[PDB]
Amino acid sequence: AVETFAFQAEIAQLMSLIINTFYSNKEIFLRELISNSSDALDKIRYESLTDPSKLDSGKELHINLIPNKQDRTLTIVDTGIGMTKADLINNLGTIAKSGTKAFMEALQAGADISMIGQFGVGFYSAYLVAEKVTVITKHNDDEQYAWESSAGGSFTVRTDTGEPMGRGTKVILHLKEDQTEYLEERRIKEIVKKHSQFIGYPITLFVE
Repeated sequence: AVETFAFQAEIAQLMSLIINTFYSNKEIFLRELISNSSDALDKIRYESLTDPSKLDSGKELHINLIPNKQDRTLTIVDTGIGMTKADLINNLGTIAKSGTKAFMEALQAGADISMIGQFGVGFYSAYLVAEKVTVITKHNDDEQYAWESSAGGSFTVRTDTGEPMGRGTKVILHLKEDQTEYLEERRIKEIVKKHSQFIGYPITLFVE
């Protein structure tokens, strides 16, 4: 059973701007997704300080980076708080309508696409390098779900019957043909060292 939904007009506008604007500094997508993982890990840690049973679904707090050259995918995994079905449908837990309005006004005044995170819509920078994005998630108060979109004005939501994850979020990037540099070990290492040096959780880069 697969459900199909339309994006709000303002969010479809944000996605078109990211895909069509000429902008060479594409590497910032990785910094934005790692920042979202760190924020989700802080939320489950705070809840555990007053209720230890919040960690019954897994005690380890970390971030894993998994490249696969055969499938042409880059996966970002975390053991954070996760998202409910309602959170996924409501723009992946963001205030995306007001965020998009502020971002567009800043660009007209002199700002650039690298400043996207200051407007709380950093997730959508994934479309600088990916043709399709799949999001697998599990929250302590709901079941495991899968969100998916290739842009074009719509997204899908279904119950996930695949491998259970315990608690957290998994972002799967199906890369564009001319963006395979983001699967090379030396390139990933360089980006993590430059932009993510003050993240307070272990970041493990897997080998092929």
